Amino acid sequence: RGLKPRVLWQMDVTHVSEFGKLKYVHVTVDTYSHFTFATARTGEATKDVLQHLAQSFAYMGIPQKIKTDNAPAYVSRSIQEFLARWKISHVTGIPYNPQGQAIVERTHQNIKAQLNKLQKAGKYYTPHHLLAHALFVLNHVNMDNQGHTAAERHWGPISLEV
Repeated sequence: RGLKPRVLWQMDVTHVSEFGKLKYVHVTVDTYSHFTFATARTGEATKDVLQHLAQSFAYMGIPQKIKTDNAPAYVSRSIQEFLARWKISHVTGIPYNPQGQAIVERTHQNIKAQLNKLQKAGKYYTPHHLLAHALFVLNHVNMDNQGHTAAERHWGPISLEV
């Protein structure tokens, strides 16, 4: 499935207070597969967002469209120039539009629910390891009513992660 462009992604930053200086959890979710890539970062400025976006492409493929909030980090010249490199349409979308971010919002909640189980583990591991564990459960262990994981829905037989 990774041999074709993806359609729409939502991306947003949520805060995980328990991660301290790494509280800025950037989240990318594919709205078809619900496959999710998240990173714990030291900020949520344009530079941090672009790093996360680049890593998202490596991990998940390339969308035709990405929807974000219209915070300054997302509407900078740097952002527009960046997405154009992959010919990605940026939709900051419209206010009063919960359905333009509902999936990424549920995804934040799902991630935080997994992270809540890992507070004991947080004594011995960094946020990067905890987040990775949480994502592995969400992407590769949880199954939908048809018995498929988000990774199966996203990749089929073969992952093309770079």
